[PDB]
Amino acid sequence: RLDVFEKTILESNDVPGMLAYSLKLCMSLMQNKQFRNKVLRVLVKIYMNLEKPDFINVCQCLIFLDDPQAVSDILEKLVKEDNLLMAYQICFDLYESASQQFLSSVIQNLRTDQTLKMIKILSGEMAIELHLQFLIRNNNTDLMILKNTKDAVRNSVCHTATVIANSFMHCGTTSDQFLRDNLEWLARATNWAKFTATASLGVIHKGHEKEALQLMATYLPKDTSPGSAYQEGGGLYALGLIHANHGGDIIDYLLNQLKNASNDIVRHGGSLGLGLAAMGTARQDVYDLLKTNLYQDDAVTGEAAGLALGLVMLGSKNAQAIEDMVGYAQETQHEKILRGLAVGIALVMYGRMEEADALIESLCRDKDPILRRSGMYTVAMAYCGSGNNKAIRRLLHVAVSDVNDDVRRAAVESLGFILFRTPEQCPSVVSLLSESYNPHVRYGAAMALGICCAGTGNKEAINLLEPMTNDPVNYVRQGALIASALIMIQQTEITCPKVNQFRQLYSKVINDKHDDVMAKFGAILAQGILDAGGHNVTISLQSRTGHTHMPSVVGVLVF
Amino acid sequence: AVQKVVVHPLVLLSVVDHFNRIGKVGNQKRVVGVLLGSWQKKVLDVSNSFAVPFDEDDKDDSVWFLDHDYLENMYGMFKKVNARERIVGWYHTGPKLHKNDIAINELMKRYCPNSVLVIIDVKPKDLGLPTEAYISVEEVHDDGTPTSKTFEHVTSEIGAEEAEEVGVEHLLRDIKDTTSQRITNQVHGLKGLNSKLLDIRSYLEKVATGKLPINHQIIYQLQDVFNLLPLQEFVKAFYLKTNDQMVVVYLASLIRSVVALHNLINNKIANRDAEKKEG
Amino acid sequence: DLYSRYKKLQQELEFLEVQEEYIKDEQKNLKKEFLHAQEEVKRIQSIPLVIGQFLEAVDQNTAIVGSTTGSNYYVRILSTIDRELLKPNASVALHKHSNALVDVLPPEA
Amino acid sequence: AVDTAEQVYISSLALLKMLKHGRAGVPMEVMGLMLGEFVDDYTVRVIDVFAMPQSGTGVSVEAVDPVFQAKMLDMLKQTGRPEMVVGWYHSHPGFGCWLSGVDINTQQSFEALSERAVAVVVDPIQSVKGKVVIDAFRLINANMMVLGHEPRQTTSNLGHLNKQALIHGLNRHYYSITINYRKNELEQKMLLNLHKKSWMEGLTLQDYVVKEMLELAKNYNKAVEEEDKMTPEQLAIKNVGKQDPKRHLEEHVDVLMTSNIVQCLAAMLDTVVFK
Amino acid sequence: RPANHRQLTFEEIAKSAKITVNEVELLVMKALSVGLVKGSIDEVDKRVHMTWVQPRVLDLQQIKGMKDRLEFWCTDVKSMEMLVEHQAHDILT
Amino acid sequence: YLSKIEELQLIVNDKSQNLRRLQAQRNELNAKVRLLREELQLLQEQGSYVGEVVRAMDKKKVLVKVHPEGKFVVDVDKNIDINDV
Ligand SMILES: [Zn+2]
Repeated sequence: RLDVFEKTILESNDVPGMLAYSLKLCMSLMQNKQFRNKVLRVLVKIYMNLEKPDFINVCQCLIFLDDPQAVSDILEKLVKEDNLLMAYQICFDLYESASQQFLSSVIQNLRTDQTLKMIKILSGEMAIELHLQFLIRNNNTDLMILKNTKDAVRNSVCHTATVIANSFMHCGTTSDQFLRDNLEWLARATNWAKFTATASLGVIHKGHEKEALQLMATYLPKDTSPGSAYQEGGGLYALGLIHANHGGDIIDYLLNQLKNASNDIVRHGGSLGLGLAAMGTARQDVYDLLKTNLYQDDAVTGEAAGLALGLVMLGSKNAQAIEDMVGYAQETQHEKILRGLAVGIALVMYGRMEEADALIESLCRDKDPILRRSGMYTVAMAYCGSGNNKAIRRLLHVAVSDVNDDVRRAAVESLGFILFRTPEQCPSVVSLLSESYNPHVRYGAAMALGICCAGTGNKEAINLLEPMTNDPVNYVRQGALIASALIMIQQTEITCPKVNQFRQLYSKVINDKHDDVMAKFGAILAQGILDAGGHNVTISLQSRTGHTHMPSVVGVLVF
Repeated sequence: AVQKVVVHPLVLLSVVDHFNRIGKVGNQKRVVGVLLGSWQKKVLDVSNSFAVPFDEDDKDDSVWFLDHDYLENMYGMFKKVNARERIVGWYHTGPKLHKNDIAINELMKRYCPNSVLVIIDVKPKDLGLPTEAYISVEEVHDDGTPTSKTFEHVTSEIGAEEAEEVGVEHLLRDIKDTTSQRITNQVHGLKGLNSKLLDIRSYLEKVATGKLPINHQIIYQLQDVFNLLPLQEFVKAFYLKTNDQMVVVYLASLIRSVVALHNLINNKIANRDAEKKEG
Repeated sequence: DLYSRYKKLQQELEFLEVQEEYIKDEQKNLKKEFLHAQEEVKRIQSIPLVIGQFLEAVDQNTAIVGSTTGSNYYVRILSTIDRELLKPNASVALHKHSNALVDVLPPEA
Repeated sequence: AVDTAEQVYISSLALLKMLKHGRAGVPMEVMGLMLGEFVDDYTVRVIDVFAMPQSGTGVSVEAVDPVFQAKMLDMLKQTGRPEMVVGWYHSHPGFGCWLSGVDINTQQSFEALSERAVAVVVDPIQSVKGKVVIDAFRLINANMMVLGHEPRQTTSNLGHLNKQALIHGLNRHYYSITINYRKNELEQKMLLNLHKKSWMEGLTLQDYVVKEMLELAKNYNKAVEEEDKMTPEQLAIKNVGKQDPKRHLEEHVDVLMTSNIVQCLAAMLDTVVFK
Repeated sequence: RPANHRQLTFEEIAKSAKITVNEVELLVMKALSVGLVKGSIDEVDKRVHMTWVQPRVLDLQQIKGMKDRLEFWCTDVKSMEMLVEHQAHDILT
Repeated sequence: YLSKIEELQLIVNDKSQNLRRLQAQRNELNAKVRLLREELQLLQEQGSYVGEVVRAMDKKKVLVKVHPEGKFVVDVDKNIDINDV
């Protein structure tokens, strides 16, 4: 109750920064949305009541209290008070940690020298291109591993995780090296190595926004000249890769490429690309043409429809996206189309934290482990952090008591999303989860170690994974591979002494030729994630600003 | 006269898929087809049968279509496959009946000397057992009018002639060998109770609007088997049960004290071992 | 901090108690599975028990055993058999194709 | 380029037909023609299977009977489903049930006649509950040797598929396809409803056997517990003498539980039902 | 009389059945030959015991007012089923 | 003191969490014994018999007295060395 609260924020002299760390500590013991926004909007106003104004308060209340008009008021204070140099917190946290839907609404509310730097902070391209400058200048390769993993290329991960490796190293190097060094290794292309051999250009060209079209001058949609549409569809997917979250007209131009009277041969990659491009912007036209993509009755573009429509309707609470995508779910005659629609209707409701309970109960009501798996993805996205036991009791019930291991796998992927905040207790619960009896859930426990403890300095997770790669199931050995790559991001040998052990050990187990290539399937990918950036970059599932970074969450859960 | 036949769920699945057929081809509602069987004895097997393309006109249920090329002709091709499961009867969906069932079964009576019609269930919602069989009967009355042939409840049960659950079991993915008693108890109770409710409502109808079958032929002897125990003063049975529960509690006491001692000794042994010999 | 540290003591005990709960229902589930296993232990078997004879054991519940068909074999045995009972060339009994020893019988012939 | 991670949408009823005919056919193998649909590429669907004439045949291709198929198809068109045959069915109830010679003849003699006509083999004798012994394969021919063969257009289907003496000695020409059962709830409902209702005392108002059973039960209980009771005499392993404790003290208690449990149950049901 | 005292004395028999004490035995042994009632008749107290009988033809007023036995049975065995299950309620398990 | 005693004692009640650690040990034992029971699918195919071997030789080969048959040089495994035979 705000009576003693108001007398003890209008109280007498201590450090006022008591209240500043008390913002995060009230947020640490917060249970509801009911006095969270109350305390959140009255501490910023008691900083407006104290004579010294504050900026960490608006840096936090823009991303927890979502007021696009109070930032317009103190941005008129940024134009009037004129100090851009104190303005950095609100300006580039508004660029950094803001929801893209809130970004569009806040550039709507804001525009009513900083006269144009008020638009230049919101576009915020300066950090993008000097980040790109870092991604071209810094490098540390290991090409001998690239050859001794290139020995086992197929229609497989090697053809994709070589470019994933030196493209997570280099998100936009704008330079060819795997195109340059060979063509016959590039000539193992069949529909997904074809899709990848034309999508990998935009894989290795993340960012670098203007030269997208004129760098894929070769990859306009009549300039491939191939006896197959995937070698021209993954290119427009690669345009969608480049045009992530900052389009302009090229969002509408991939939209028009889909609407240049072309059915399911351009859409092959271009629909994935378009949904990736207009992600969270809540458009109308992409929903209008993805309704006939939804009713294609062909899941090779229909899963692209479901996925891309969930992408363009991120956390929507639409009265027609939710209902008109759950409607097509039941009467379809496949269920990989239901994987597509599954992750789509998961992404359509993100972080609502009490709203989606009707949908979760309605979908876990049903009997389908794929549709209940959809419900577990959707409760991973509606709930992340809010362990109110509403999203734990029945979640854990269906997580570990159920009969089919795929919905159990999605539930142990949900655990890593609801347990980001305090990864201290997460070894004590996922080492318990380790004890599972079944292949998918052994692997899913490994994935819970991975996506839960991404940025941690845990050694017990490595201690878990070492018998998990001492396991006759080959892909739980790759679970150990990829999850340990996710424990060996961001950290060096001085952090834990198993880093270089596993670095040389993964090449050591790829020396064994008689292992499954499913056992070393993501071994090239474990090397690539093992140098994601080259330890230059890291995951952002919960940013240091205080607020979660939702397209990274999208990336990992669809990943 | 048949007390039971092998109700093999394979013919059940045939019935179900052809009910899906009659539902998806249009609006032909009452699933009706020919039941095939091999008369071993009063006992019989129903594992093979089929639906016949037939239609029933809305009025005059005595409307039917039994192609000889889809039955007699097929029978010869099926005769080279397996002569055992001979033409034995037929079936109909729809809960109570229609008017043609008797005429249909008597038409096919030439094929099987004891031909059967079966009220088949298209929606398993029953308290108990699905579709049952009704053979030709001559049961007119004490009046003894021209012999009615409304085929009486010729009891049977779900015969699983062979296991063949190599796949069937492989379909359940739900149950165990329930070492369940409570399930049986609630089912039995509520089923007796709803049955009795159907009874009392039927008899209130009998008093109110029920026909001459109000106490037709056995409803009074129905009440007589009720009159098996017509407080029933089971005092003989009371001290009988007193000694019975002497036995019951002797069992309980002795056996469960044995159980007590049993877990006690070795569970405590392992307990204390891992407890103090660990430190 | 009495209005922070002390309060923070519940920030994790809730999930603690939830998992302490779930260990019970999973005890239940694993018990179900173990009963399933014990069921599948001996339901196909012991009906067409072919007879050979033990000859020599190599490792745990695995032995080279003289046949009565024409080919001695080195097969595994049901481990629950008392390890001090596979010493004689007594009337062992196995499956036809699997030739998996189920138990040994003392008498014969 | 059908190189994929493929699928077959079986119909459990056809599985029932196969078990029905091979379970008690001649000791030899049986073979027939499918009735389904080449619905797609990366999967396929099956619905119907007819029984086959008894002509002396095998896995031979030339076992065709014209009038049989003609009348069968004409009746099916007169029946509900006039859908097209797309393959063939067969079994190997006799031997170790793998893709024998005439299979590696008929599968190509018909996969050109058909498009895929994936293998269908099953030996009912090899399992009743334990295994689901059945075989199914898409034949490969010597023409597809163009490129290194790893279809795997999706993974963990051919990945989970990674989990036969002469047929794994014949992986060439024999690559297996991921199979599955249909969404059978349409019947699975009536495949458990009628089952559970009957397999469990039907009416269930029957044993509600209760004395003669527990007489023998307790009668043998006094005779059974007195040997496991000799194990503590064998648990006389005082100083250092105990290997495995002969952990067989159980396997009687639970039975005793059930026994007196049911005793109390029936004691209840007496006063409950009787009035 | 639905009620008990099914070890009836011979008195109503010898009064309203126009029979004597020496002939109640023939009255029920001829009924043993008939076969609709087979009493275990007392002969130390001379009581004519009632066992199972062949009841009636029609009691339409009791076909309507058998509710005091039928609905009695229905709701009371139902209620005591609910009571047994309600005392063993949370071992639903 | 005033409102700072009870949750410390609640963390003390994580001896019940230690009880969960005990039941965790339990379900470990049970799950892995059941894994042992799962292993038994290996027991359905081949109790491979003892083939005699006159002697070893190179080319990864031996002279196996196939006991109810003749001698037929056949394949080996990749575990033991040639001299081991
Ligand atoms: Zn065959």
